[PDB]
Amino acid sequence: QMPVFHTRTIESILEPVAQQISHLVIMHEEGEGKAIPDLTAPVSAVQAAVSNLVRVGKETVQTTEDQILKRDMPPAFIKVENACTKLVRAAQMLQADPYSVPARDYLIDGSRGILSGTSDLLLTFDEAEVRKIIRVCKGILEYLTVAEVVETMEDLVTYTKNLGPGMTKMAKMIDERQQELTHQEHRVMLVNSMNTVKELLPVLISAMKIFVTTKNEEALKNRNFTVEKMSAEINEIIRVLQLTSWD
Amino acid sequence: GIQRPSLEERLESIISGAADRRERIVAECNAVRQALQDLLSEYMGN
Repeated sequence: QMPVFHTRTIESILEPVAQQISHLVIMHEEGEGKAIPDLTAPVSAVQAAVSNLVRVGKETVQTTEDQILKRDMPPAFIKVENACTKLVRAAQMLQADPYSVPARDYLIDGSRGILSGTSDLLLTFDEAEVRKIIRVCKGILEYLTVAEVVETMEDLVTYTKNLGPGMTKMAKMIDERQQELTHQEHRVMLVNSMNTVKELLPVLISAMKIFVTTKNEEALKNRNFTVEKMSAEINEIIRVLQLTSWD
Repeated sequence: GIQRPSLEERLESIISGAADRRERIVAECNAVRQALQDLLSEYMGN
């Protein structure tokens, strides 16, 4: 069986398509002429729309630095364009013979190819979105690395001035991402792990407060332990962000 | 000797390293959805 679509945005786009194709198949197998209209113009409209999707897709990938996106996108372009040729040929066939068997196989296979290809294109953009979040996550992970070198209260001011904003940006990206997913278990995982990270923030600063004043042992271990616990949670977030049923 | 970055320098590098076009893609996917669904509807009726 076809898995549940990854996000709600993807779901809202492709679910009606998937549903109508299964209906077409059922109709094709259980159904029973001159009632078939000219599909030349309708197919032409699909071909036009697909062409526009390919162009916009290229212009969008043209202006990125994601070399992975540049690599994984072109196969999807090929899928949908090939599927169009099957629809064009089908319309031409049915125009000559309304009872054409290969024409009906083409209609189903071409429609399926449009879906699969558009799905690939959406999943590929989605993976690029996730990669942006992961970068932010990894940046904070590395920001926590430098918590060990803060030895003065002035340095603690500087350290806190940037950590706060970054924490807030990450929290916002994860919040926006979680309420887009169609899998509840993954949403709650992301929410909980992010909540744990946020509440460990004042704990870290407070520990760095007492460590700094002490330097100028107990606070030393407490700081490192917080960093450890925070880091483990962010890596877990990274793991869940990439969880999918589409591969 | 090595000119090691200060705290402020080391932080700014990390932040730099980490941290509309999506609306246009979704729009073109929906137009593709619409055209294909209209095609199947004309064929099936519906």
